[PDB]
Amino acid sequence: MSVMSYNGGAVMAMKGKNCVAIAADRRFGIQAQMVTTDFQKIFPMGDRLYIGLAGLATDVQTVAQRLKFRLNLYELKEGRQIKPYTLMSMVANLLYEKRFGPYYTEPVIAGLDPKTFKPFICSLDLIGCPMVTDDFVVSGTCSEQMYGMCESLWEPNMDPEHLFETISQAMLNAVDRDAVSGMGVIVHIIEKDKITTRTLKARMD
Amino acid sequence: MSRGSSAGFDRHITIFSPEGRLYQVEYAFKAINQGGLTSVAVRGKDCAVIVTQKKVPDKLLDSSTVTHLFKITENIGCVMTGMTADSRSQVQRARYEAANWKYKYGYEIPVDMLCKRIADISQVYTQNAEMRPLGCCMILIGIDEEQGPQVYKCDPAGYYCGFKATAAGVKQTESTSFLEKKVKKKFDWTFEQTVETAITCLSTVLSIDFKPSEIEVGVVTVENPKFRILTEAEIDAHLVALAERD
Amino acid sequence: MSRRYDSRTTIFSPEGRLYQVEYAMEAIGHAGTCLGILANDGVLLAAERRNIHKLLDEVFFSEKIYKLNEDMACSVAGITSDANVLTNELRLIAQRYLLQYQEPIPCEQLVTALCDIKQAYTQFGGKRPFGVSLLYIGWDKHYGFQLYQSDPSGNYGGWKATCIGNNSAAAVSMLKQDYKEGEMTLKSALALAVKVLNKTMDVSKLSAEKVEIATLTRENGKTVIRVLKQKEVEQLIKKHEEEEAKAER
Amino acid sequence: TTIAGVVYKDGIVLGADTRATEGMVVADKNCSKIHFISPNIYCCGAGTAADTDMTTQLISSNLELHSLTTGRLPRVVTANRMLKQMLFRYQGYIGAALVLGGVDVTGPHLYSIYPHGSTDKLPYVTMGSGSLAAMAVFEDKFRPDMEEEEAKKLVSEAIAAGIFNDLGSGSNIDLCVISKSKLDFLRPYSVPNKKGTRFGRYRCEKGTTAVLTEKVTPL
Amino acid sequence: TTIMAVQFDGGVVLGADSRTTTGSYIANRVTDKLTPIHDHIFCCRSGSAADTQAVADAVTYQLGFHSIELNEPPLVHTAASLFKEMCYRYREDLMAGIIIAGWDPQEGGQVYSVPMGGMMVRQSFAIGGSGSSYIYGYVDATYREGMTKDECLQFTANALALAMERDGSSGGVIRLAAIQQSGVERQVLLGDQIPKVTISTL
Amino acid sequence: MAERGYSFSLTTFSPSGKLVQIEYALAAVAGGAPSVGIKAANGVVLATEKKQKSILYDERSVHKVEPITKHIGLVYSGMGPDYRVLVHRARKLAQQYYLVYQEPIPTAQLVQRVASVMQEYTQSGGVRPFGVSLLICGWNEGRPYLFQSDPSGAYFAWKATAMGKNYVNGKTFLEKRYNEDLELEDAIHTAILTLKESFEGQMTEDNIEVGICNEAGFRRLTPTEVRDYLAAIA
Amino acid sequence: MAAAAVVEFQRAQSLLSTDREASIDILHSIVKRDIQENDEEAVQVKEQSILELGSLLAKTGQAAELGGLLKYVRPFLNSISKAKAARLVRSLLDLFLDMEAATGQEVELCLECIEWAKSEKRTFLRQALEARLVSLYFDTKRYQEALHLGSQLLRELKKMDDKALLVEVQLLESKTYHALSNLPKARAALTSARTTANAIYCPPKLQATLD
Amino acid sequence: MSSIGTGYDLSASTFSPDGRVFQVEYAMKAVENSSTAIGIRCKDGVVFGVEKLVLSKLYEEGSNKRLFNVDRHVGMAVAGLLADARSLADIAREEASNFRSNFGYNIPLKHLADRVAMYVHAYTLYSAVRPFGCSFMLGSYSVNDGAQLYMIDPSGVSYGYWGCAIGKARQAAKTEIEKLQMKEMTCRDVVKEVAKIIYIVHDEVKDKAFELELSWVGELTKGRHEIVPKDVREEAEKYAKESLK
Repeated sequence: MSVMSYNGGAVMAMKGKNCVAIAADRRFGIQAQMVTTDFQKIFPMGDRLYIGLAGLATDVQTVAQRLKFRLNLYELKEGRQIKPYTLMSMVANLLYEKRFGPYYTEPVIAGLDPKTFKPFICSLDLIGCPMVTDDFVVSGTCSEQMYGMCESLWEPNMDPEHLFETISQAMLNAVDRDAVSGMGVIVHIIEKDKITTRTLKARMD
Repeated sequence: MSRGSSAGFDRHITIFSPEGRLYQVEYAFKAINQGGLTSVAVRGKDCAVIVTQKKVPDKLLDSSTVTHLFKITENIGCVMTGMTADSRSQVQRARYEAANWKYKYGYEIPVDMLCKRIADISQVYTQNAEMRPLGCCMILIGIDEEQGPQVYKCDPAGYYCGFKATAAGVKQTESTSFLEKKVKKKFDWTFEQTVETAITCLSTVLSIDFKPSEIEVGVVTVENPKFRILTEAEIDAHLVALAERD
Repeated sequence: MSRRYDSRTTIFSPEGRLYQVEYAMEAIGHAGTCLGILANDGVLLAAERRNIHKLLDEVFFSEKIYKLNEDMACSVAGITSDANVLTNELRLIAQRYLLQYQEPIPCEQLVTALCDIKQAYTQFGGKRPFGVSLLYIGWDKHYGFQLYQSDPSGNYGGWKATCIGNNSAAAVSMLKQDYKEGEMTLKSALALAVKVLNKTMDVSKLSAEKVEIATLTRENGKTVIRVLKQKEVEQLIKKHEEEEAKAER
Repeated sequence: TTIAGVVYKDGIVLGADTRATEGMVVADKNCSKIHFISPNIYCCGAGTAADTDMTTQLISSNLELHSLTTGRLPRVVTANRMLKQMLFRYQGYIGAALVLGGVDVTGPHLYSIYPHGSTDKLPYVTMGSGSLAAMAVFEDKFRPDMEEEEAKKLVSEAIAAGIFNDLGSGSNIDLCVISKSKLDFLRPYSVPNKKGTRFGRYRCEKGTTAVLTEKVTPL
Repeated sequence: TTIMAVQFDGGVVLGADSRTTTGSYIANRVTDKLTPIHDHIFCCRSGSAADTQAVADAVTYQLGFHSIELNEPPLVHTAASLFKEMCYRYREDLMAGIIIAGWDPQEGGQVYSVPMGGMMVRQSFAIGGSGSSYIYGYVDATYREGMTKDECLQFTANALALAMERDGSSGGVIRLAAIQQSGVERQVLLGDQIPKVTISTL
Repeated sequence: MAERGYSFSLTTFSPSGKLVQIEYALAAVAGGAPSVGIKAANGVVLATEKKQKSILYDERSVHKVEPITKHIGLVYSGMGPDYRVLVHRARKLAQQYYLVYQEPIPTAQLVQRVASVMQEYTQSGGVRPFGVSLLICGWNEGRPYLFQSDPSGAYFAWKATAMGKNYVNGKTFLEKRYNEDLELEDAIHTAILTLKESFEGQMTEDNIEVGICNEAGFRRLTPTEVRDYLAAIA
Repeated sequence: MAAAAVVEFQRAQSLLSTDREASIDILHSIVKRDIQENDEEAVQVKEQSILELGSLLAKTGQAAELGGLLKYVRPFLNSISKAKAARLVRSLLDLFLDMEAATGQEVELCLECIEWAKSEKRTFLRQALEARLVSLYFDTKRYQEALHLGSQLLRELKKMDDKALLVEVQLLESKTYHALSNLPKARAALTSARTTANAIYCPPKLQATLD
Repeated sequence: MSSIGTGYDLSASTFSPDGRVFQVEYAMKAVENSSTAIGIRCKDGVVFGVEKLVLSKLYEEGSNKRLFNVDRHVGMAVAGLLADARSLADIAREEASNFRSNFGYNIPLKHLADRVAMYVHAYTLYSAVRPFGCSFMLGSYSVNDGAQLYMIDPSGVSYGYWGCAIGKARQAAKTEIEKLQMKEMTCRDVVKEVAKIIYIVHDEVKDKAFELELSWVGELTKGRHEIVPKDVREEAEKYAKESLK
């Protein structure tokens, strides 16, 4: 899921965890180079309608390869009446980037999602075309990876409800936009229940 | 009628037929008998031995050159039984398959794996209408790298399975019957005994008893992985041994 | 090959329609009824599932109805082996068009692309056509709501209410009278759909396993494709029997 | 960068690794699997560049899957050694991967090192990455060419933790992957330290100084 | 990178091989065994850089692997030596180390061939190539006297390998020996710490 | 290859509404040895009887139950030659899916992919339509799967189905004894009953093979275990 | 399982040579390890584990103890969830019938097996147990009791007319019903027997007894 | 055979009830109709002899080539129809040509005979191409086996021969070879003798004249394969005519 460059006018993903919900927060940023004109266009996409995968950088191949991957995820989702596992999709994405051989164009995938029908928490980032990345901790990713990583450690509420994570996250996104050109350009925060997706769109330039 | 009736184009090329197999495929089994070779295969526990009739139809042949025993790899040896036209051709195909593993793997191919790659090959011929199935079968001996001496045979239609004892020939059903009683009564298997069972069974059904230059014995021993030809002096040795058994 | 095994599998007839294609229609007839009916706010497919026996794990959503895309669906009537090759490709083309274009796939577009592959087999190659006639249900932002049929040759015609399977001729005739080109809401449309399965299927008591109705409706500003539940299908059947008794005496 | 080691003991691998993949001392990944389970008797350790290392192992892994299933007899170490050498050299390689290839064939245990070029070689204990030297100094002396297996698990946990703590090529936690010859044993705690973040009192934004902005259903 | 010497005898042949492979500074591989096989009677040693050599060995080994089965008897040495050369003329910008081809053919049972990084295939009474052998490159020719005998040759291949290891920093000090005959290949590992290493300058 | 080749289809429809060769193929699967496959809903068991009739088969390898990969297994019906390609094919597919997903091929997905290749073989010339029926088992994603793949290409997902010798009787027993969502013990017991329905392939332990898929993967069962299940049926 | 090669083999020898008393302790232990059926490494051990339990009786003939040990076997039979279950129970039941440790004890053990077999599972398992239970009831001369249990077999099983165990249960019933001196019943039971007997899946022995 | 009106003898991807294709057998008659090629294995080399029929008196040697030089140590002597002989020649030349160039040593024959026979046979299998209605021999001098001679039939069967004849009087020629010891005899004497068998075969009341092509690969040429030198060629023919009478 290789995208041309990184210049997409914003590149940032943060994922942060609870035991009652898990959240993936994203720039909703679009429009390559410094000049934007828009602040809307899909980037995080529901693929089982309750798991997300985020593909990050320039708009065209980000949307294009996601959709072409969606079709292979779908095949597997379609046939059986139960939908695919997160761990098997996690290597699937790793391989998809790898197919684009040596001296490849850099994407940065972030997968956030609770596992389907074996219930445990999952957060992962891919980048380059790299070794397997299953973690159960926290993951922040992009080219300003260090800046995201800080925030992904920052939100975990192990015992508060879903709501407190959102309000904490709104401040977390904002402070990050003042620190880098990767956050911002409108922010979409996704709190993911297992049975559906809740999309909230945050106020913030 | 049957074995020569149109129902599609299945008495011509491979497609199923009223007989619940394939006519074209069945001629390929019938084809084995024509060649005139009969083989007995015994699996020992120190070697795996195949004895087959070696077709000698001139007196202007050199012994070394004229054989049906072929070296596929330095681990696997075989005998070809059936039509000789088909025999040379299958062996050359196998050889490319053995070699293909040989570079990648970095070691000698298992007897089971050699038989699996060739068996599948004989299936392409069988699946295709572009070519007719092989009139011959290749019966493999070799030291498997942990299971032990192993005898596998792939069909002329290409399916393979493992055997204690096998037979293919002019008389496929009868040799196999003679062979189960030899296994049942268990003399045990050393180098000499297992070779001895194998030759006698080939002699008793057809009711010949051979010269050493009209049977061929080929072994893969655990003396070395390399396949050898025993040659007439050692083949004669085994013939004399058959007397005053069991 | 051989020229004595050739009397030309692929050839043109002077009557203009290939021998193998007419022969394939009889095979379509044999498989169970698959219909599509239009609503003025959706489109739905109603089909009888190939399975009718007790034994069925129910790994597919329905063997006949394939959920291809988030705005397209198709059902098959005919040869199931033949169905698997067309439905898998179909799944890929319909999906690429909604996904990328952000513009919901037209049935008319879809059929022309698939029919090219079907057709190649009938004109040349020494081959033979597909055993299925497929009914596409979808919504596109162009014409609006649509229904399409494709045939073994790669011939299409766009209806708005059509039935294929056994007692096709009778069915379309019934359909002409009650439905023209748009008058039935989503609920009446669904009632009409159960009615056609009823006459044509032998069992007139039906079941949720026996038939499957999947609906496609755009609700709350996104186009929703859903397989209805066994409860929902059963509620529609229970509502339909009361009304069946009253309608025909 | 990375930290990978193997030791030669009674069964094929005792593997030690950090989870983290770092570019110098900055984390790209907090946890990953650097010593991999793809099969359960073929294990592979990784070092250097992440991308180069993953593809070289995966290609061998696919070829191993075929032998394993047909024979119903073990995977072949040699086949794996030869396959990464020819296949990655052909490609000419994006950077370097020090890879530790390992399977028990039919005979004894064989451990191999695919260097930074692309080669098929035979030692018996490998360490891979920029930390190959660092991982080695403990391994070479405590292991004296076969030792008690259980003693090896204590020793190795001790070595692995030493690589993590003294050498900045390893964040988060340390992972050990043990196979006797078809075992899959994973404990990711070969170092004592807190796994993620700690919030005894919960403030990460002052009590509703910001409020929830919109809720939508994307159907 | 490695230390390889292979000396041809009027008897048959003797090999001598490294114990370490070294990269840029750190030693990549701490226990060395080199027998890439093209056939069961003929072997090659991958000298100099491991990678460059190994890929040549590997393409050559696939054709010779095919060939030995095909002929029925195993291949001759000279067949393998032309094939090692065939790759190396093309990929001479990507390989320039040394390939050491030694064993038994079927046309005499007495052949040692050198395919070099500048290319040529010739037979020589002794050759040393690789890392530490280059140091002693003129020298290995110098140390023997032509057509020496099997016992004397055995002490010389051991003694010259020690003297080369001492000389370059690409070898260690353990002499791994291989005696090649009609029999097969038999290999012996003669320890080091106990025997005397060649004199060292003040 | 070194020839012109074929490309004409060997099947032409009928004004019946049938394809002629697949109906001849269906007769060959029935002529096989009994193979049953049941998804219990607590694991999948595939059991077969193999006509060796001499027990001079030193198979510790290939059988009529052969694992495709570590949580897929395959059992066939009919003739052996057609099996040989399908078993190799399946292993290749298992490998293709292993590279990207690295969880070996799922059952719903496998069938579609085999089905497409089987359909070509009918549709094209220089190849012919099989006359083997495969029963595919798998446990992946915390659900057992049982599918049956017909010699045409068609795939149906079953709870319990039969093939091989006297399948008509088998499917009818299967409905009566087995009902949907019964236990792993029932699935195994009826499975062995169908083989016993009519045997006649030498009654020794190495003449029946079962391979079971469950939560921990797929392994084929030792012939001695298989015999114990049989022993109960009179 | 964790040791039906170690512990079980020793127990078998102790049962032949000396008395079951020593063996009571061992019997508990082995059955408890066996409870885990296994489906991925069950292997050779499981096939032996189940076989030895069946073979256990009549290595010292009738005892009070022979009756007693058996109760431990009852939790194992149920738990395993395999086809091989049918075989063990039937065996273990037939042997206690032969070597009576008391009629009372033998009736309790078959009654409990049956109650459990009726709940879910299969028609095949229930039938082996009932032949043991009606026969116990016939000999004791409680003809009335046999009639009750017997009736359960007639109503449900009819559907199947291919069942080999079922001929044996019903002929023991016809005979009991003759003794009871209710003649309609005697014919009724025979009717059920013959319908199922006609099937070609039933041995020459079973076909013979019908007659 | 059969003369069925659809297939079996009209195709060759179809086997008879017994398992044989009639099409290869019809082709097998073709070697019998024209002149013989004899070839005997020595141990210092191989000596080949093909009688080329003077059909027209306005031909010169090199016309209707029955003798090919496969490499510079491999020969091919054919008998039967010359068009199928040419194809077989072309494949053989390329197979021999790659082996000397690449390996650097002389080709062991037994593999080569098997490969070429594989080629013949692969075409038999197919119904889209024909069985080859030529019988041909390959002969070589090697440093791994010494001299080898193999004869491959129109069926694709390979056997090694001490001494072969394929042609219009196999029975008369083979027998003459049996009587003589040429099996391990020196190539020089053999030249005369191979020609003398050709003289018996030939009739002056079924043929007018023939032009002898023999080929050396033996001790005169030092193992190099050349078509017979004009002086030697003549000497050997001269003996053939003189000795009968």
